[PDB]
Amino acid sequence: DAAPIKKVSVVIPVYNEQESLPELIRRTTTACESLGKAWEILLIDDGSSDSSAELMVKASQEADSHIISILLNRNYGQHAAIMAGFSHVSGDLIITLDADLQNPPEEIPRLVAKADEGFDVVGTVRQNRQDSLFRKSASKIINLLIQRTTGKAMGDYGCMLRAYRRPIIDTMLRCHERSTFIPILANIFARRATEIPVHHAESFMRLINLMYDLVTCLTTTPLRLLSLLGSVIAIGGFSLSVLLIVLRLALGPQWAAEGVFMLFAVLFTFIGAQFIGMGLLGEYIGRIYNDVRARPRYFVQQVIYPE
Amino acid sequence: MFDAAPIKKVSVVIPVYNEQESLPELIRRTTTACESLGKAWEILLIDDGSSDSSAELMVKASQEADSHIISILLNRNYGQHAAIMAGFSHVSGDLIITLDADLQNPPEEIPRLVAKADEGFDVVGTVRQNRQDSLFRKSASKIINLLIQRTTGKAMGDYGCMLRAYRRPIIDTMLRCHERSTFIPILANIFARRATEIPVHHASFMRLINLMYDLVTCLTTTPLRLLSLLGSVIAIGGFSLSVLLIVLRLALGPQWAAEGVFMLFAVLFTFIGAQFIGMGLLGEYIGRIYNDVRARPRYFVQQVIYPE
Amino acid sequence: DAAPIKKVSVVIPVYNEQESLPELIRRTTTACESLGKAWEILLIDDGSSDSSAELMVKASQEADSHIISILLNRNYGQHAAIMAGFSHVSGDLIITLDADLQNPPEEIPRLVAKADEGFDVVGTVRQNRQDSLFRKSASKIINLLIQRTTGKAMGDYGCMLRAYRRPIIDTMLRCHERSTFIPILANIFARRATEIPVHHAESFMRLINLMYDLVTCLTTTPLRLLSLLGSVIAIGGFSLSVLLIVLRLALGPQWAAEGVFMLFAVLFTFIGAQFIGMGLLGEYIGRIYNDVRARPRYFVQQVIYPE
Amino acid sequence: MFDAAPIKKVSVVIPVYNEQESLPELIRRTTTACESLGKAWEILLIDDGSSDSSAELMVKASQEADSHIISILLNRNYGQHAAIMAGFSHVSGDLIITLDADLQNPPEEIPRLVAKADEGFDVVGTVRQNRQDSLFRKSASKIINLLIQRTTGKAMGDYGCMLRAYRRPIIDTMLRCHERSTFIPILANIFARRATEIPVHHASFMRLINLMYDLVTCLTTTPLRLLSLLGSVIAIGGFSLSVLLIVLRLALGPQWAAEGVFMLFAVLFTFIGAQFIGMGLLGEYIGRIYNDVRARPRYFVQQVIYPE
Repeated sequence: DAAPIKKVSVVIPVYNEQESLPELIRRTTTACESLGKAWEILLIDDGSSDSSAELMVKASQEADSHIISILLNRNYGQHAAIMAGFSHVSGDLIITLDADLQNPPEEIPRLVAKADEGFDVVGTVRQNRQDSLFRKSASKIINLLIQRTTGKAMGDYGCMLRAYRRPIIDTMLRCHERSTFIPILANIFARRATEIPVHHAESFMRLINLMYDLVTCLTTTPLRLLSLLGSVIAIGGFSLSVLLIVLRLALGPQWAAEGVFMLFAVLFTFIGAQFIGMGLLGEYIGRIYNDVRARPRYFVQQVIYPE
Repeated sequence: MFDAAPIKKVSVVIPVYNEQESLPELIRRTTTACESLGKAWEILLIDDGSSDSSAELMVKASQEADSHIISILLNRNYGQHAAIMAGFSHVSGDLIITLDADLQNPPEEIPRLVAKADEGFDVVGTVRQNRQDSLFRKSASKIINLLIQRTTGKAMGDYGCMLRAYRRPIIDTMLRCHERSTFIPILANIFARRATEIPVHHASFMRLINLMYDLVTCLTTTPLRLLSLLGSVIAIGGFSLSVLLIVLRLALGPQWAAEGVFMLFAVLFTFIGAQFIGMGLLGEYIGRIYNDVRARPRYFVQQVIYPE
Repeated sequence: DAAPIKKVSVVIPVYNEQESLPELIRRTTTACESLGKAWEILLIDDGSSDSSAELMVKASQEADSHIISILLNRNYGQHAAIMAGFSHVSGDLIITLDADLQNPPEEIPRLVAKADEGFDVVGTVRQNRQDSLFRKSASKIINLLIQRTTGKAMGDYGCMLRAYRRPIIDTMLRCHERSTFIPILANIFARRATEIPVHHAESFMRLINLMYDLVTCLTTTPLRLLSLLGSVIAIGGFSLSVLLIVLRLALGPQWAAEGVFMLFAVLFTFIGAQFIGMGLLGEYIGRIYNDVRARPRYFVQQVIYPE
Repeated sequence: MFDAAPIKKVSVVIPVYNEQESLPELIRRTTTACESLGKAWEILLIDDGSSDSSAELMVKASQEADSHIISILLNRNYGQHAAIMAGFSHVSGDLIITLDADLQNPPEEIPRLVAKADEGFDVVGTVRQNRQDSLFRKSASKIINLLIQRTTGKAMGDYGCMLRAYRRPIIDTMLRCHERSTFIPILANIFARRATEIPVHHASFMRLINLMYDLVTCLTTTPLRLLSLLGSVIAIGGFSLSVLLIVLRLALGPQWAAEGVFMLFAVLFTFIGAQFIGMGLLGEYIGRIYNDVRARPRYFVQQVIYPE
């Protein structure tokens, strides 16, 4: 059971897209007109160096237009532009769309219908996605990680053609997390989420940076793993210490030498102590990071009090 | 302080996760025990996003005529702690009993807790007897008991079983704590005036390390303090020895093996001590931050008397 | 310029003082009556095991009495009892007093007069304090640390006979800091603070714990010192590494040996790297700790706009 | 984006701390420069808890007939940054100029900044020419310039002098940042659209380390990331070498010196790598916490156009 959707706000972050902006505006206008609802398109200029801002202003200033141009003084990123657009939306359902026509605007009605069934978040999965197998492995491993963390299974993450209900946008704006990935945050705050299949027209350090960013946004489990591996390495260090100095010194004084072995067996327990301390610091940092975000402890779905 | 309020209603909180195999037997036994109590009772079954037909059984049990069962369905799995907290958020009785859903703790022990809660105890835990296990696990349980005794003061031995009784003020105070992934019995013992235990008869190493890491955050906010002391002596000797071998002895003190090797030893130990002191300072500041962010309530006011 | 003081609330944390409550209540009642203002005494029972709670209740239930008894279900500490009392005060000026008659209640009027001059906080310094010289060393070093940190010079800290204005109490209750020492917090939030001299009737691990607690509450300077000393130790480690293996290897191969010197000069640079990393973590932790507390950046005392 | 607003009022912010020796000359020179500007002007003198008679001089200057001086007195010392922020909280002009109170930067350079701010620059910094110092200090200044160029993008060379010009929107955005003990020019460059510098002619190693530690928090939130990579290689080799010396070679591979010594060597670098990776993970989580707690504004909206 969900409130009926009366207005759709399309948020499009624009950055140096002067050659695609007219076609995007025309296609998005046609798609939104083919809805039978109040609609508006929020174009956000992320400090474009080209004539994108002039085209946005001309589109906004046209006769009987539904386009809102939000100009940022400089470049801030897709996330900051999308949140700036979220801060100015007025519709019941907010659709995030690519500005480079990778995701066709004609898929917009299909999302809206799916949002009418009572889904807070309606993601899209791109069919027949052709790319390197390494990115495919990354896609499946991040899918499994998000499924185990947030519960709601999310497939394609690079496609930001998504639908959110207004309460989800309001919660995300009022949330204590700032740099977190918006689809992940929506899945975290979603009551009911789903996905639909869509058809898409078209380094290595960046991939590792994205992996670290997503793992840190989702869970603190890696901190617990660090603590556990630190405990294990510390136990190994104490075992090597007792084995090397205490036993082999009693067995062979000359064999275990005078210089190198014994006091560095003593060194090995100090590295174990350092690992245990770092694990305790990690535990406390994880608790702090969980508490500051103040994500909901649970969502009750239905309570069935008897007669 | 002013004695204890009489117990009029008992709320049983049972977190359920994929327990369709034993759910009917659990419901029947818990209903029989609560009917034998002789007070108003209710059973809060919480579905923690079960994949099986547990939710359907809970709905059928709640919808049955003249039933005292409340079904709380969660959209997905959040864990036993989150399900128990969700159940706490919906209780209405004076005494709240947490019970296992896998029939490890027999529901027929419920009256014995309630009678103990009638003596004026805020928390009534259970300790399992005839528990056969490794002596190592028993030693671990005993040392955890001793640590919690030293920390919270209240006498509370066994934490393996979650069959426990809390008074409504303790539950209300715990609900005001927005800590995520805490340990419920420790939090109860923090705000409890008089806690006790009763004996019950029930039917790896990485786990112990995980439990120790979980409990250490709940018990104290600054373990690394001790490490700083352990660092300081390693620094002081690491300095006191170092100069003593050269600053006193240049040409008279090459000694039998090597003075340079023992300088490597001493300066390395001094660096180890400095590293320990740094970790202690980091821990101090992190503990302060954690205590401020946790925002746990500082006290529980029992009664305020205003003059006429 | 300050608002006039019309009501005085005395907050007295009580813990196992059943032999002191009658005399303390009588003397505090006489002192508060000798004021010509509305007064009230908040006695807080910190889970006393003796008959203290019964005496507090009898005092509160007497004819035309001004005593409020706040009973805590168990022991929580002097700080928690004082904050519980602060949560229930109603007067303009709040006076914290010892329950064991160490600070005579007859000093209460002298504080109130000093609070009438327009001071937010009026502390007391104990004269002719006879004790071990080591406590004197601790007293002066903590005085200098508090003076350099909070600006307002504060002497005796063990004497909690203090006066606070109601806005200071409200700010302390609404503050984000929880376990901080109350006189230090009052000096931090005070606009104008002062001290008056008073006459008082009468291990080692605890002292170092209190030193660590006060240093951590006041400043993050020790974190910067840790970073600086870590940088210095790291530079020393790199210097020792280059000196011991790189140079002495080329000078004497047999003299500098094979096992113990070379590889472990290589160890020394990793020790320095660990120190630098720990210092950088400390810098970020200090920034977090400063930002979460959200202490005021400045207090403007007077603005003198021209004609 | 839509060109730049005209400049109608200039506010000069001067943090004062025990500067009674040069305060009258500074006031006279700044008044002359601002009168020569040809716009509405005001001088905000901020007394940062001076122990000398600086406050009395500022009060006399503010109380003088037909004076454009605003005296803001602070009860105690809070630092130059807090005094400058307090001055920012009271400005009313379109362009805000921060100026040294010790006459290191001549006030006669004020018009040259304003004219540059008339070309449409949000931030107009100053770089000092004919600056004679150690080549080491010059290299430090240049590498800091390069790091800030790579981080914030805006071209901003010299940060030693605080003689700078900011547009009112930049000051307003900076006031919405509740960060404590940040670096003001870096924060301005973060929100600035077009920043520039002009040349001016002005009249230890622990310091450099302190400045680097101060700037590293403002520039990035996760330096330790790189250390984690440096750890990972030390781990992988620390593993790859270790087994290769024994798991391949038991009796054929004692080798010339010692296989056990090289085992201690290899497992030691394995532990060092693990420690680096742990410090990297701690840094990642601490950086996330710091970024969330800082709550810096994510963007500055320049104009919103609504359709008719």
